[PDB]
Amino acid sequence: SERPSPPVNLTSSDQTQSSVQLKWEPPLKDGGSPILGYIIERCEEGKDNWIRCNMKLVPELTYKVTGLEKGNKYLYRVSAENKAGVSDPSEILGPLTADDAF
Repeated sequence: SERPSPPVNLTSSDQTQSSVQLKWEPPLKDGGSPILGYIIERCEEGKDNWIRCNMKLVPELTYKVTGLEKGNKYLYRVSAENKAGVSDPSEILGPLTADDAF
C-alpha cells in the first residue's frame, strides 16, 4: 500500500467573520488502503506557515474551520491519510476573507 493522492475539488461555503465551511471530494486513488480521514490546514495569505486545524482526523468530506480573525484573509488546503501515509495537499483554496458577503 502507498499514500493516497490529494483530495480534489476543495470548495467553501458559509463564510463568516470567525469561520468557514470547507468541503472536498475523495482522492482519485487511495493507494490500496482506505482513507482514514482528512487533515485541514489554513494559512494567512501573506505567509507560508500552515496551521493544522483539526486534531482528530476528519472522516467526513466537510469541516468547519473556526477561530478566524475578522477581516483577515486565509488560504486553505486538505490532505488525505491512510495507514500508509498522508497525501500531498489538495490545490490551495482562497484567499478567502473572513467577512460577510455583499
